[PDB]
Amino acid sequence: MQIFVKTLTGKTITLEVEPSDTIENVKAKIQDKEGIPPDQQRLIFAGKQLEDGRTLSDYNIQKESTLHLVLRLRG
Amino acid sequence: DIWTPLESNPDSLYLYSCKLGQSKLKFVDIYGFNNDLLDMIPQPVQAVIFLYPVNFDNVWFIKQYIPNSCGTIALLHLYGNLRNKFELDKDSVLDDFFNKVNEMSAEKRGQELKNNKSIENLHHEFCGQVENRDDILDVDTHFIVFVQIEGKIIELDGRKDHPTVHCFTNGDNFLYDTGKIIQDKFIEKCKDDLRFSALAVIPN
Ligand SMILES: [Cl-]
Repeated sequence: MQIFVKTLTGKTITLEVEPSDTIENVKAKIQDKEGIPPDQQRLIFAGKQLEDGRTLSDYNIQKESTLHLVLRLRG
Repeated sequence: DIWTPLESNPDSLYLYSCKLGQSKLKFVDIYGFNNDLLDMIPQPVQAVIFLYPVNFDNVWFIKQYIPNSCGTIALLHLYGNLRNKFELDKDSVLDDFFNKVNEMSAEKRGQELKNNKSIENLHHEFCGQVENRDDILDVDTHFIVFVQIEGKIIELDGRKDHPTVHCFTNGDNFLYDTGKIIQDKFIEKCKDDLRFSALAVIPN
């Protein structure tokens, strides 16, 4: 299925995922797409921060769901 | 000399602030600058911390001389300019600092920061683990702060010669007006870099 990930800059990244994908896998797909290491990424859905060990299915994230990506950056 | 950069982490920054002598403010992630997302941020927003790719008699300013101390300079700019609204703990590291450097220039204040071992030590208690030398030597991200002072939005960056006055605001428009500035003056200028971060400073 497809999910969308919105960044702070207002860009929307489209990802191809399965319900069985873990939040770690989703973060790895974002790195493939955008070069951002997973450890700097936080994913939010329904105002809840998504935990690395859970699946998209665990969170009942369905087709065409939109996640928000927050970056933990070092300045 | 060489400091570890601070991570834009709400928890770390709050704990660092408490330890400096400010426990009355906390930090909250901004997911976007559209009204829909800004509406979820609790009010009153006192400041915006912003990380991005790299006549002011009434504003407290400090020059930056240590390359990776910019996160700490942001916290000083924040608490130095909220000193009236949110007072610092008495005899705390920041209470002592602000009193000592009050009649000093932004330059001389900046150099007193270089000598302040309490602050360097605390910065590095709350900077968050690094993996390799590049985490400390190759830093491509700046850390600045936006505050409201006499009903104007003021951008504070210790690498510049002065505070930057942006515009007027009043009531709870601060967050939304700061968002416009950020999008126009910073984000729009950057094509295809996603490495931005922002935090709202709200009462604890
Ligand atoms: Cl976190």
